[PDB]
Amino acid sequence: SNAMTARYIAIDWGSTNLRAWLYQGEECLESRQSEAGVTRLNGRSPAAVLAEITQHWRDGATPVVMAGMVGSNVGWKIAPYLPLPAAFSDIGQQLTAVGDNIWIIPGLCVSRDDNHNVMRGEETQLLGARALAPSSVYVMPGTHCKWVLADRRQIHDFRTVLTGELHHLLLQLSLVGAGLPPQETSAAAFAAGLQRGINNPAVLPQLFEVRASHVLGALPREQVSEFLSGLLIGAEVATLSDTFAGQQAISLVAGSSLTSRYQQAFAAIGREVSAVAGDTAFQTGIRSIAYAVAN
Amino acid sequence: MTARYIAIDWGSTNLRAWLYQGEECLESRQSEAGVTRLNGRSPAAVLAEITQHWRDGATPVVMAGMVGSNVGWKIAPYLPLPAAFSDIGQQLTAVGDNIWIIPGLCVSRDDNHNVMRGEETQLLGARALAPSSVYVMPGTHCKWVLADRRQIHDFRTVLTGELHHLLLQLSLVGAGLPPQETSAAAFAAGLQRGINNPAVLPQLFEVRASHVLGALPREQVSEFLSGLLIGAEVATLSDTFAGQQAISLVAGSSLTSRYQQAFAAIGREVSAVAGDTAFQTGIRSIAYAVAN
Repeated sequence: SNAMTARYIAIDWGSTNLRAWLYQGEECLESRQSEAGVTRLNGRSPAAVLAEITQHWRDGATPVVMAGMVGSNVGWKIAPYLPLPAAFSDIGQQLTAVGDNIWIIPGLCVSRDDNHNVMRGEETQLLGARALAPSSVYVMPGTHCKWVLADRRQIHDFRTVLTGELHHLLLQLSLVGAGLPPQETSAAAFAAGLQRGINNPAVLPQLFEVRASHVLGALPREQVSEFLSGLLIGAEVATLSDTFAGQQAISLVAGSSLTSRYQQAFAAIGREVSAVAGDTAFQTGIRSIAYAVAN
Repeated sequence: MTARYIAIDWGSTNLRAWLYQGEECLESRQSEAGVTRLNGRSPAAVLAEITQHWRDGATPVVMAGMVGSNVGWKIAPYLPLPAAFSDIGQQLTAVGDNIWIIPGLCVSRDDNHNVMRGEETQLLGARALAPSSVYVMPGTHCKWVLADRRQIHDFRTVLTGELHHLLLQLSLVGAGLPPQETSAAAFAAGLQRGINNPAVLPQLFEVRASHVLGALPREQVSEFLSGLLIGAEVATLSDTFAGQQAISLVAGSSLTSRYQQAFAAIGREVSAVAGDTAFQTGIRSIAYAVAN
């Protein structure tokens, strides 16, 4: 029978935001959002919150497929990590059942002497990127950036870099950014940071120099955020690029602003990327799981 | 035969003062009136109160730290490097009669922008008490200094203490952890990981993954992270600040121990001097140059 005529509900349930979509095939019939992330439920059960946000959408036959922190230990029910290497096709065959045709997508893990790593949520965008922009290497930037090695059937390995988080920590909570004025866009400061980070993957001494540079007048006070961003992204790409080698274009999975920052970083070290929007990758990935459940 | 002087360490949140006659500390005092917590008092009034009954015509006050920053009493501009160790006591900033502020140091060239204010005074002490070509001064902001017998040539700063605190207590790494415990083993393991990964950025998240997956006890995260950051620091800078003489490590007793272990893991000798002893010997050498 034809899965494209099947209704399904896609959920992305984070620690602080909840997004829900009702789909029929590639048609998004309705979408809803709530501030009721899993650590912000304000005393309600996850089951009650899901029923509220899917009100008038449910009808017995319609599966609910959920990604993200809803399957963590602070979520509804633990969906245990799948250890790597794992087939792309394992994800959709290993869903955690929470009752009544409601399913949680598990994250992925790696556990060996030289690599301990987890992801939860990004596997769903990965599945989408595998359909939309296949590669041996996927880079998925954000607060935490995932770099993933895969072939056409299996996900082999990944690493995580705290780029967005560290930018936040350094600019807004640390002495590096203390006392700065409102921050402005600067293509030149970003480009200069990028060059500095690319040449200093062993980046630790460079962090304080961002502050000293603005104190001594070599970096305008309004351009610190942009310089810091370039430094961290540059150091990230120089650290991992030769370890995530590939003839094929890295497939870069992110929103449009951050895509173009990483494209610029990759161009400064001579690497080609194919870009796929994070939201498109998410929905294509979720859909692949919903079609398995409705098969 | 020996100099009478008053030594001040005046930080953002704390003030300490000592009356000395040569090496004899006659009296010490402390106050919560850091230069950002004056509570509407003038710095001059805070200093008058803390030096009450100590003052005479011939007794200079020598002050280090944030008192000489742009949020302090009066700016003691940074001395650009290279500078002779002896240049520091000849370029004090006067704020009043025989009251002097010690200036920090800076470097400003294409591949190095750096500042310090406070640590130069410890450095002057360490130059007398454990001379070396390389001084490492750990803390919130670790200073690594290159110098010869006469001149301070260069320095770098690593935010080891600040980054440790932020990543443990202000970020998703240490979110959800129980109270943290001492662990020689977790520190030693972090050290090995950091020494082998100076390009440390991917390793930071793996500390959190390590505890999620049961490879690192939830209560030993602080210790592992400490080893990781210190190990990465030392592997980043050791070959750049090379030298045959023992690195002169200037720190309190906890950090001294961590850094000794970090340097021993990469085969590098260390001569330790306590940071408080270094500070006092440093301030003393300046007071003696003022008294003349």
